[PDB]
Amino acid sequence: QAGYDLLGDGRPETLWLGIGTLLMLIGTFYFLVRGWGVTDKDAREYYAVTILVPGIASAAYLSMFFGIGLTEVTVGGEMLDIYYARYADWLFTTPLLLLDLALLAKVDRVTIGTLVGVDALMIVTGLIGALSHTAIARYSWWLFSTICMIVVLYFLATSLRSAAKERGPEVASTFNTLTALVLVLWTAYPILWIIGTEGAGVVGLGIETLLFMVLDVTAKVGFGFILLRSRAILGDTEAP
Ligand SMILES: *C/C=C(C)/C=C/C=C(C)/C=C/C1=C(C)CCCC1(C)C
Ligand SMILES: CCCCCCCCCCCCCCCC
Ligand SMILES: CCCCCCCCCCCCCCCC
Ligand SMILES: CCCCCCCCC
Ligand SMILES: CCCCCCCCC
Ligand SMILES: CCCCCCCCC
Ligand SMILES: CCCCCCCCC
Ligand SMILES: [Ca+2]
Ligand SMILES: [Cl-]
Ligand SMILES: [Cl-]
Ligand SMILES: [Cl-]
Ligand code: NA
Repeated sequence: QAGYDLLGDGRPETLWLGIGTLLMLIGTFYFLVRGWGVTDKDAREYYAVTILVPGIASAAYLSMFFGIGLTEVTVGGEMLDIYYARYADWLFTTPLLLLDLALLAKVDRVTIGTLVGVDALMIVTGLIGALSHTAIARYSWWLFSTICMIVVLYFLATSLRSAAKERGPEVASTFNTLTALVLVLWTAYPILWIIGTEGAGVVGLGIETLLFMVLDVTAKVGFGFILLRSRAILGDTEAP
């Protein structure tokens, strides 16, 4: 695969996992240090949620770097690598990101339950797809997971956006900037999966790991940077 076998264990993709580790740790430490001077009760909740997003990803990237949680899946005459930590990362961090958006929009706990329940189903079915042993199952679960993603994004774009609007310009501008980011970045994930090693196999694991790493850093550290610099996080929140 495209990269460089840093640890001398036959995995050129560790180059990208190492860089990803470093960027996630630096982002975590930046937000943490910026958080220590924050007193407002709402801002503290946003910081707490948001620090954990690159924080948990840091742990997942480090695990992947060292080869912890790596195994192979047999698909006919081919053995696909799967890093379990990647899915565990997304299972925890995607609800956290949605929770940030739901706090901005100030929506009810039933709406949040729906959003995060569909998000969890998306990640689980993606994992089932990655572990499946025939191409028909892989594409099927991928499609299922993708329809779940559209439902999440549809809710962000319609119901949560409408709610944020009622909260005035500071909140609605921040909500709309972040939602613009999410709609684009999150859609990139199923596209990479299907053209990469898990699907059609056009790109190999090296390029795939690199691109997931860029997406992950943008979706976590980039998102965090946009949110935490906004005056909107000082406004009232109601936790679920
Ligand atoms: C911290 C990283 C973020 C924001 C991760 C997002 C991940 C996804 C939107 C993943 C989506 C997938 C599908 C919709 C289908 C194939 C399986 C996944 C999990 C790659
Ligand atoms: C012989 C060693 C080869 C090393 C190749 C280094 C190329 C530069 C890597 C930069 C990766 C993109 C970072 C993306 C930032 C989010
Ligand atoms: C205003 C000072 C900025 C310092 C931020 C430090 C964080 C370093 C992590 C780099 C990751 C870049 C992600 C951005 C992608 C759009
Ligand atoms: C042989 C050592 C190569 C190390 C690659 C680091 C790339 C810079 C981020
Ligand atoms: C003080 C909080 C550190 C950042 C969260 C790390 C999470 C460990 C898995
Ligand atoms: C949660 C990060 C994992 C660190 C374990 C390192 C062990 C080296 C083989
Ligand atoms: C596939 C993304 C769902 C959003 C559709 C509505 C467009 C509003 C920006
Ligand atoms: Ca406040
Ligand atoms: Cl403050
Ligand atoms: Cl306060
Ligand atoms: Cl490759
Ligand atoms: Na290596």
